[PDB]
Amino acid sequence: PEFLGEEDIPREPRRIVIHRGSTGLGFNIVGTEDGEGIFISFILAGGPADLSGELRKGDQILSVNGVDLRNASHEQAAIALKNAGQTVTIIAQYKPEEYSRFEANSRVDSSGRIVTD
Amino acid sequence: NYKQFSV
Repeated sequence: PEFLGEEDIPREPRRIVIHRGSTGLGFNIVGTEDGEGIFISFILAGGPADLSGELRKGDQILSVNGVDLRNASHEQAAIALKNAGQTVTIIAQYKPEEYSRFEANSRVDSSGRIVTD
Repeated sequence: NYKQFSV
């Protein structure tokens, strides 16, 4: 048996296109007023982000529709995403170590996966 | 510094 859980999660940036018409994207972001990164904290089962099958908790949102979000505040990133239109092109990059700082009792294992105790 | 938003 060949388990996915054993192999490394790619750390390279990826392009994800979410086609959502006029509904929510189906995920939550965490960030700071400082601009220390915008990260996916939660993906809604059955929502557009989930249906893409290409985003996960711990992804940093680098940009939306060409708009650089690496140094965005949580609020301005929210605005950008809500107003991104029906077709939303996200560049994301898996950053579990940076993400783990936000969530209590969380850490990264050898596979690169986020674990909460 | 922290906040969380649904989108």
